[PDB]
Amino acid sequence: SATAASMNAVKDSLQRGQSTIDVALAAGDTITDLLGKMKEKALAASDTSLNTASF
Amino acid sequence: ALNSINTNAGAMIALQNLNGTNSELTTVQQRINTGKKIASAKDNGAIWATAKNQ
Amino acid sequence: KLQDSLDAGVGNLVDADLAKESAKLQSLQTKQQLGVQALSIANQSSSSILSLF
Repeated sequence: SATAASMNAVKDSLQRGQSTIDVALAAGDTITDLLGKMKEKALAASDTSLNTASF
Repeated sequence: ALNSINTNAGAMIALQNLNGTNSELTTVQQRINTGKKIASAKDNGAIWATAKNQ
Repeated sequence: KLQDSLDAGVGNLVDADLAKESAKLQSLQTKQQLGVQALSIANQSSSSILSLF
């Protein structure tokens, strides 16, 4: 029965690991959106017919 | 805990998705009211400035 | 999004599962009624000595 108590100790650590990964995933989604937008900006600026004040 | 009486993640996630849809509706309604994609300087700064100067 | 996640995490840490307490509560009420009847049965020991004299 001591071992069953220890399993009770293990489950919380597994749950904490889940939580940390969720936070990381949220930040990652935001970062991927920002990277898409940055690609759009760089692509738009790669144009050689552009004015000096839009670059 | 799947039986917790103090919290539930399903409600929070449903709230987040509902708010996302509401923001998208705000954007589309703006597009309809003004009649154009880039109305203010928040939509796209570069193109907005270009159109003003042009 | 972050505040929602933190609230859900804290709840994950310190929330109970009431379904288990219901079963345990029923078992404990039965067990306490039984322990009372058992104690009452054990109490009446030594009551037979009077018949000897």
